[PDB]
Amino acid sequence: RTKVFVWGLNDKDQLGGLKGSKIKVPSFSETLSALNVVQVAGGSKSLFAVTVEGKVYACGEATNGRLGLGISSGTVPIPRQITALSSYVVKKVAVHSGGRHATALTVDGKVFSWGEGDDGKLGHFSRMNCDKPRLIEALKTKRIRDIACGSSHSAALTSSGELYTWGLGEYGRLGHGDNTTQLKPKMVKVLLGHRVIQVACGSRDAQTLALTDEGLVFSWGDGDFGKLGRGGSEGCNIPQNIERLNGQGVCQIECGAQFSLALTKSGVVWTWGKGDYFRLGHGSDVHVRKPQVVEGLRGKKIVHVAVGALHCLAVTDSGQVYAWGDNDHGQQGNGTTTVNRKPTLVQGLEGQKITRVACGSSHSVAWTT
Amino acid sequence: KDEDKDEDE
Repeated sequence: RTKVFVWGLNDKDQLGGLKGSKIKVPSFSETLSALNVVQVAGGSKSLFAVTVEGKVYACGEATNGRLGLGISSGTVPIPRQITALSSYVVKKVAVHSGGRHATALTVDGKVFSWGEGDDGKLGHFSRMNCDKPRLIEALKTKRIRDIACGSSHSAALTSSGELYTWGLGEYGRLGHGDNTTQLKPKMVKVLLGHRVIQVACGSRDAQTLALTDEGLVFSWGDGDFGKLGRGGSEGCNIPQNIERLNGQGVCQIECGAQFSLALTKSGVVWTWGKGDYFRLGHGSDVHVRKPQVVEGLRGKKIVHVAVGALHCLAVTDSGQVYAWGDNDHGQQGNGTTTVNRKPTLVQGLEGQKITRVACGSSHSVAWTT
Repeated sequence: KDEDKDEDE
């Protein structure tokens, strides 16, 4: 039994069967709690859930086929199972908080893609849309360990440590030393010799983060608002080390909308990037062009984080959920629509020992195990 | 204004 809670925007029923359009307090999803989930993932007005059995369920807005259910217009108000993947045990589903395509990774290392195919982000040597998933053929001989998706590009890394990127090339988000759109997954040659263990991808004029088993954080791509973390605002298409995070023992990285977040093994959260609408959690909406510790969580051991477009959610070791950022749609979960300029404790989840959070564009998930 | 911001119906 894994209790699941949802809140935020619900205009396209992306919360999965709740009434109203601004769910401003976390709310028990009867539909998702029943699925017994191991992961939830939030895309643009979309929700995805991976069950313990390996099944994938989606719901929300169906435009651009972003849900993989074979339709590509309308809304799916109750979570429905992605039938194309029933023969495969899905480990993880990757989707950006403002994304219109996703990928799903199976336990046997296979990778599928579906949704908006623009800029070749699906990986199929083409810019076709896929209304249902489709096996990324160019990765078949590679045991894939993790996957990530921005809004215009996608990544995947292998168990041997090599990182692949594909998709929109512009502003160097792929990391290949030019700005050429890649329609196939291509190896980031610069990061060879490092064992890459995570990767995160941004939306719009996108950044990309990478993490090696030595705790080294690489960033590249577009650099507006200093989301590359190395000051100023100059992009680049070659991975560069974010020197500040070195030795800090960073273990999770994520990319919201024009900002970057890292969490350390010691429970510290670092954010930087675009400041507007308090998405960084520093009490002010200025841009932060070199990674800063979120002071509002000093001494609270954050064990999990999730970023949406304009909000973040952090989980303490003791099952508490903090939030910060924008609240036009209740996604802060403080019962109002008032912005959370600093990390604020989330209402109505007392006694629920939350272990994982996930976010979408304007929606939030907390769940247990 | 801010393009990365969702809207309601």
